[PDB]
This record gives sequence, structure tokens and C-alpha cells, in this order.
Amino acid sequence: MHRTYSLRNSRAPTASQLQNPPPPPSTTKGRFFGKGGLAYSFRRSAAGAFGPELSRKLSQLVKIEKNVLRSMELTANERRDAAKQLSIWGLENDDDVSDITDKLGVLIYEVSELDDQFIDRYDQYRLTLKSIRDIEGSVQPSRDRKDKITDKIAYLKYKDPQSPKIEVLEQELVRAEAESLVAEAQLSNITRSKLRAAFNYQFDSIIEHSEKIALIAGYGKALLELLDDSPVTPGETRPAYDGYEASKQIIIDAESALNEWTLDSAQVKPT
Amino acid sequence: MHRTYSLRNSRAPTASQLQNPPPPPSTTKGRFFGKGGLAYSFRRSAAGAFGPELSRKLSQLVKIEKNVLRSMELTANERRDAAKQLSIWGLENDDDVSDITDKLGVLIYEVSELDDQFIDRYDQYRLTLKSIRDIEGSVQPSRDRKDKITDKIAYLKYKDPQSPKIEVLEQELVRAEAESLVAEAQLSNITRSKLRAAFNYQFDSIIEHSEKIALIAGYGKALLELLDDSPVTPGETRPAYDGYEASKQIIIDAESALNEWTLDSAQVKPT
Amino acid sequence: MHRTYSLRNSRAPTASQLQNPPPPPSTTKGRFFGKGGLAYSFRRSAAGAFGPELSRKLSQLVKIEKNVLRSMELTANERRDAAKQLSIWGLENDDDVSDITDKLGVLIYEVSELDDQFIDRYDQYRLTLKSIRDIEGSVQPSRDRKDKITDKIAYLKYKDPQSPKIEVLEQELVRAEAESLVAEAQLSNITRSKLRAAFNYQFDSIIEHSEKIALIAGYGKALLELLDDSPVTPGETRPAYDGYEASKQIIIDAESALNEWTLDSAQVKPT
Amino acid sequence: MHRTYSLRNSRAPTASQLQNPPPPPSTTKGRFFGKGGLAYSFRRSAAGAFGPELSRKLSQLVKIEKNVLRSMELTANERRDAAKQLSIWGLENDDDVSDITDKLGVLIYEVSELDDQFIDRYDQYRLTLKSIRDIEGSVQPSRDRKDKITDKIAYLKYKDPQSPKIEVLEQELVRAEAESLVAEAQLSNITRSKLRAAFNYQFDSIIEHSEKIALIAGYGKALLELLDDSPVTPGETRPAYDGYEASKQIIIDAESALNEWTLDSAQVKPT
Repeated sequence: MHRTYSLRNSRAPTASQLQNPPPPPSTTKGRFFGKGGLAYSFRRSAAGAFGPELSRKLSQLVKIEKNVLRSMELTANERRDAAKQLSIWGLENDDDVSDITDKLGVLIYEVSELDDQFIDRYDQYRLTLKSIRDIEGSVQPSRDRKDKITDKIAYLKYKDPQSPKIEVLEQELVRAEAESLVAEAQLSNITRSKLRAAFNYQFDSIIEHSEKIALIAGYGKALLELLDDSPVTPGETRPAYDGYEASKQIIIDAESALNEWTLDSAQVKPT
Repeated sequence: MHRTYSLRNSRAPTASQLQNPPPPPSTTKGRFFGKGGLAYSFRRSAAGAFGPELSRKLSQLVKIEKNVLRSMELTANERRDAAKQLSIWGLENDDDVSDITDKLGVLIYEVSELDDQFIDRYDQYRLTLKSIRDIEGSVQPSRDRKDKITDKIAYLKYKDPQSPKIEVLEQELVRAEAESLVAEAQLSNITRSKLRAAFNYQFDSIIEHSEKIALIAGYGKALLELLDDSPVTPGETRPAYDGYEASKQIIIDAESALNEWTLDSAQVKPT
Repeated sequence: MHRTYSLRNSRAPTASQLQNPPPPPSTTKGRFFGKGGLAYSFRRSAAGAFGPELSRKLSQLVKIEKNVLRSMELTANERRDAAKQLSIWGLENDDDVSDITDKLGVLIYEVSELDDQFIDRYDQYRLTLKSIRDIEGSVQPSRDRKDKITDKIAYLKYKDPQSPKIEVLEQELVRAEAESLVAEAQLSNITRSKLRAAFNYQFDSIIEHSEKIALIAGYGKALLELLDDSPVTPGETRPAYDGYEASKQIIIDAESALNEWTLDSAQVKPT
Repeated sequence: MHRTYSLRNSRAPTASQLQNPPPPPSTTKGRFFGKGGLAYSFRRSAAGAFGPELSRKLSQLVKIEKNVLRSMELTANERRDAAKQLSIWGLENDDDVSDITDKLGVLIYEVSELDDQFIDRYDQYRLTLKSIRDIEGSVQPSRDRKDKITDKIAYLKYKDPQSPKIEVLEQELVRAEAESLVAEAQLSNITRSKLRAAFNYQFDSIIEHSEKIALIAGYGKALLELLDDSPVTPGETRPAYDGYEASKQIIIDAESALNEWTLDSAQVKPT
């Protein structure tokens, strides 16, 4: 949607893009459907199946959100595995390198834990959407019966103008219309309420998790200053790294700001 | 790591947790290994295989990062699919609901695009780690040959104290020691440089993407105020929604702040 | 490109769309490639063939423009055939209907003649683009030879640092570089000149033809007022149509404004 | 719990660890369950069996404490056997070596006797916990009957709103609620009292036994100064050891301080 007014689907570069040019496209693009294969697309296909034809789209969205959740669960546990592997690799290295890589590993572990909490809040969002899907599916048969009744009464009117069955189904249809009006009014109310609440909670969760992980990334950037990037000539060895206390103080302050973080202290501000 | 001083692996609740209690654990936990099956664990197993035994851990980390990248690619394209499906579902709904859900869909599309950019920067990180892995693997055979030579010269010294072969291999080993000292000095220098640069770039990328997505979430929260959550009684219909201009102004301001965003204008601040 | 900021390729409705809703999509969409079949796509395929690899895109554009011209020629002659058929159909009808349909037929004939003139100016545009394509194709072998020479001199430098052939090809390459600089400077100049002139002439031609056909359509709309749309009851016949003089005066004034039309009298004005 | 803020379960080294590096892990780790086999795990399994489902955890803890007591009894008698064996081995050795090893053996015998006294106090602790377990098990059926009665009255309310049985069980349930409130109040009081008293007595016993054994270890360290560690050249024999009186005085003073030890004279002081 950010594409410029040209013939190319090229997004307009932001100030960050001008500051640092965008990198080349990733080489990880594999020759695959990109939906987890037929095994993971079985759920997607089953979403588009014999349903109430009304919550079909909503049920499909819910099951797609379940796929989202499964993928995020896959990238959280295996990311914390990556952090563990990074610490294991940094075990046998320079003392400053080992300390700094262990601190980066623990920061990534914090990242994975926040991802898991975001996953739980995502499941709350998905459960609210499941509730709205189920109430919509329960309210659909009312309108289905309404459509069937109006079609049958139209056919009966075609057959003759004085069948008692005609008047009886008209009398039942005036009841069905009122019940369907009430059902659709409450359906609109519940859909609006669930939609607003679920998406407000979802956006609050994502902004909280994202600003928290950004607060973590800033602390990690500050921590990365401890190691010295000055190259050392072959032969003599550089002085030993004694910044253990500084790194521990940095991680302590990061923990303190992490625990102190609250919705009131949301330094992110729109304009 | 955030667990309290008890016998349970229960993290200390932050101020957000006190404000709103944590949700129950997700029900999406499936009975599976959680590593993409044996097909996706084949790469992990092949990482732990006949290698230079030094970059084995680093190569394993690189391939794990590739799995991270593949999972993120899976959750980006399929998340934008979820946004498209959400817009399709909101097609047939209330005018305010349709407009607001289309705007949420476009915000999620922005989220997916930022995820793709983060994936490209992640691939830059992974390529830098590939470079460091390859230089470490190229420098390992020096120390391997050193170990073999010292073992053989020890055995030859055991056999006799005056073999010419002994003195010749000692003379070659004093050269190998100097070349290995130079190789290890440059190895330490290149590892420190690549590590610092790659992880500083990675943390800058993640903080940029995260604060940007948080800036997006805040704008979405402000946008969600447009719809009215007041329930409507059955019968009469609420007044029509004319806040199209307000929503378009909100999205225009979001685009303006998106393009204006720069590293200098990083309102996230550590302490 | 006019699509709104949503997930749909739906263009933003203009004031005309609000005034009158857009019609449903045309039912003439056939199950075909839409490029005139393989017979008409043979030229397109031959455009992408063994060429100078530089004017390949420009030659493809020229041949596509030739297809444009052929299609326009098809719709001009056969449109004037449609006008003739309309007059033939209106031969046996009411006197007012016959006169008005003959006048509409002659207006459509004027439309077809203006289309033919637009086709001739289009051929002028295509010939200018053919000229620019041919000069670009003639200038490409200079850079092709430059690339070949630099590759060969790089290989020769690899072989040895003192071959006389090396210095001779360097001396010829410094000449080739100067001639290629001159060739590219004149190529840029001629491309800019031809591009600006051809497209300015093309846009002047299209605005002239379009505003002329619009001036024709307005006169036709004024002429359509002559016939009476008031329904007539069965039985008695409505009074005879005597507006022959009015229709002839309208067509005379249309001819006068047609001949008087000039680029100076271009009442279309941008802002 | 003492692990640092890293990815490893490595405890933070104390000042003693810096003074002397920690030894390598023990080689006595056998390939076994570590719970005394299935014979000693039969009691543990029987703890988790058909019980009042409330004191199940407490009964399991009590039986685990019994296993603790049995293991300590095993290591006390067999440790005093080790001391006897040490004296037997030192029977045929140097006079100073024989005397010093006999004194170490008697110190270890004192250690075993203090261990036996600690075992008796441990049994006092276990008996207090048995008492609290038994009162909790006796109070559980009250709440079990309460739950059964409320379930049955809910079902009866489902069946009809006017069964006399309903009102009779409500009248009995208001009595059961009051008796359960009294039972839970006295249960909380007795649990708090028994818990505080038993664990205060247990901690006093362990600090007394530990500081006593430390007072013993210090005296043994002072006693070890009697023997001479200076190596003797082959040939002539070092002067005979006449420090029998010094060793007897040391053991006499150790006995005097042992008998004089009291809770008031607890030189161990927290801060």
C-alpha cells in the first residue's frame, strides 16, 4: 500500500531508507507454497467446507490465526534454542566476548519469554474471535430459515391465492421476521463489542510487547559498548576485561526498568 | 531468568501483570517436537556432522538462524494473507465496521511489510555470521595441524632423542606456532569486529522495526475510537457513520509519521 | 493506481461515480489470451529474440505500438461500418427517427475520420520511436565491443604483465572509451530530444482529437433534443416532424466549429 | 537458585570459591534412580495412593523425611564404622601417626554421636509433621462431605424447586458450613502452630549440631599441628614423638568446651 505513484510495486522509501539503503532480498525464499505444505493447508481447506456459509470467512480467519499462533510458537521456542546455542558457542572465546555473548543470549531469552506472553494474549484474541464466530454461526440458521420460508410462501402464492397453508406460513413468517430483527440487532451489538474489545486488547498487547522489546534492544545496544573493537596486533595480548561489574549493573538496570514498566509509563507517543 | 527466589519457574510479575492478570497458557500446544518435524530437523542434524569441529557450533547456530528466518517468512506472508481475509470478511458488514476493519487490515499489511524488511536485515545478520563461521572454519586446520605435529614429535621424541626427522619437525613446528599465533590474533580481531558490527546492526534493526510497529499500534488504537461501542436497541437504526474523513486523516498522519521516522527521532529512551 | 488505501484494487470513485453509479463489468470478456492469439503474438515473441539486447525493450515497445495501431485501424473502419449499418437500419423508421439516426451516423463517421487522423499521428509517433530504437541499436555494439575488450585485457593481464598485445589493446581501449563516451553523450541527447518531441506531439494529437470528439459529442447531445420522447397513445398519429431545418443548421454549425477549431482555440484548460 | 544471570545453571562463586577453586564433580555418580531402588520407592509410591487427597502431599513429605532419616542412620553407623576402621589401620604406623589418627577417629566418633542426636531431633520434627498430617487428614472429610452435599443439593434444585429433601439438606448444609468454618479456623491455627514450632526446633537443632561439629573440626585442625610434615631423609630416624600430653590436653579442652556449650554461648551470629 506504501507503493509510489508509478507502475512498480515499490514502496516509497522512508527517512530510514535514505539514511541506510535497503538490503537485497532474502535468499531464504524456497520453492514451496509457503503455507506449511498440504498438512498445514488441510485446516485451511477444511475451513472452506460445509459450514453455515456465514461464519465460513470468520472460521477461516480463526483457523488462519491458529496457523499464525503455531508459527509464532515455532519461532519462539526455537529462537530460545538459538540463544542457548549462542551461549554455548561463546563458552570458548575471549572473556569479554564470552560475557557479552552470554548477556546477548539472556536478552534473547527475555525476547522469547515476551514472545510467549504475546502468544498467550494472541490466544485471548483468537478465543474472542472464536466466540464471535460461534454466535454468528448460531444466528445464521435464523436467516436461513427465513429465506427458505419466504421462497416456499412465494411458490405457494404462485400455486393459488387462498391455501390455508399460505396464511399459516405468513403468520409464522411475521414471527420469524421479528425474531430475526432481534437476532440481527443483538448480532450487530455483540460483533461490534467483541471486535472493539478484542482488537483494542490485541493492539495494547502488541504495543506493550513491542515497546518492551525495543526497550530491551536499546539496553542491548548500550551494553554492546563494553567490548573494544580496536584491533590488536599479533603477538602481545590486550589488557584483560574487567567490565563485569558494568555489565551486571546494565542488566540490573534493565531488569529494574522491565519490572517498573507499566501502561502509564508508555513513552511511545503518537501524533 | 526472571523467575523469583522460589522452587517454581515462575517469573516475577511486572507492573503490567499487576495491572492486568496474565492470561491462561495457550491451547495451541500440539503433541509434536516443535522443530518442524524430521524434515526441518534434518538441517539441524547435518549441522552436527563431519565438520572442522570448531565452527560446528557456529554453523549450527547459523542453520538455526536460517530456521528462524524460514519461520518468520512463513508468519509474514501468511499474516498478510490473514489481513486480506479480514478485509474480505469485513466487506459485508456495517459501513463503520467495514471501514475500520479495512484500516486494521492495511495496518496489518504494513506490519507484514516491516516484518519482511526485518527479515532482510536478519539475513544480513545471518550472512555476517556465515562469514565469521567460514573464517573460523578456515583457521581451524592450522591448529589441527599444530596438534597433529606436536603429537607426532612427542612420539618421535619417545622413540629416540636424535632422529633428524625430530629436529626437522621441530623447525617446522616453530614456524607453525608463529603462523598459528598470527592466525589466532587475526581470528580474535575478526570475530570481535564481526560480532560487534552484526549484533549492533541487528539490535538497531530490531529496535527500529519494533518502535515502528509500536508507533503503528498506537495509531491503530487512536483509530479504533472512531466506531461507537454503544449498543443499539432492536428496531430503529443508528445514524450513519460519516467519519470517513477522520479515518483518512488518521491514516495520512500515520503515513507522514512513518516516512518522517528516523534514527535521530527515536523517542524510545533507555535509563 | 487510483485504488484507495485498502486491500482491494478498487479505484476511488470520482464525483461522476457518485453522480451516477458505475455499471457492472462488461460481459464481452472472452476465454482468450487477449493478445490476438498466437498469430498476433508471433510479433511480440520475435521482439524478444536475438537482438542487440539494448533496444530489445524499445523494439518490443515499437512492435506493441504496431499492434495498438492495427487494433485501432480495426476499430475505426469497422466502426464506420457500424455507422453505415445504423443509417441502413434507420432507413425504414419514423421521419424524425430516420433523420436523427442519419445525423448520428454522420457524426460517427466524423468520429471514424478523426480516429484515422489520430492513427496517422500515432504512426508518426511510432516512426519517431523506430528512429530512436534504431540509433540505440546502432550505438549498442560500441559498448559490446568495449565490454569484450576489457574482459580480454583482464584475462591477458592475468596471463602475464608484459605482453605487447596487452599494451596494444589498452591503447585501443583508451580510444574505444573516448568514442563510447561521445556515443553515449550523443545517444542521451538524441534520446531526450526524440522522446520529448515525439511524446509532446503525441499528447498534442490526442488532446486535439479528444477535445474535437468531445465537441462533436456535445453537438450530438444538443441535436438529440430535436426528437420528442413523449409517448403517443395507440390510434391517432403525432404531428409530423418539421425540424429538418433545425437539424441541418445544427450540423452546419458543427461543421463551422469543426473547421474553425485550432490549437489557439483550445477551450480545455488544466489547473 | 544461586545461579548467575546467564543461560547456565552455574552458581555464583563465593569468596571461598575464589580463594580455592571448586573441585571437579564426584566420580561416585552411579547409573541408578538415586532413590534407593524400587524397594525404597515403594513407600514413595504408596504415599501417592488412595488417601484423603488433602494430606497426600503432607504424607508424601513425611515418608520422604522417613527416607531422609533412614539414609542418615545408614551414614551415621557406617561412618562410625569408618572411624573404627581408621583406628585399626593406624594401629600399625608411626607413634605420632597412630596417636593423631586415633584422635581423629575419636573425633569422628563424636561426629557420629552428634549425628545420632540430630537424627533423634529429626524424628521429633517428623513426628510433629505426622501430627499435623493426621489432623489435616481428619479435617478433610468435613469439606469432602460439604462438596458432596452442595453437589447433591444443586442437582435436587435442578430437579424441582420444592422438594422437602432440598430444604432439609439446605438446613443440614448451613450446619455443615459452620462446622467446616470452625474446623478450617482450628486447622489453620494448628497448622501454623505446629509448623512454626517444629521448624524452629528443627533449625535450632541443626544450628546446634552444625556449630558443635564445626567447633569439633576447629579443634581437630588445631590438633593436626602436632605431627611434623617435614620429610626425613632415608637412613637415620627422626626424634621420637613426645606430644602425648599436648594431644591429651587438646582433647580434654575439646571435651570441656563440648560440655560447656549452650544455646546462650552460641558464638555464631547472623547479620
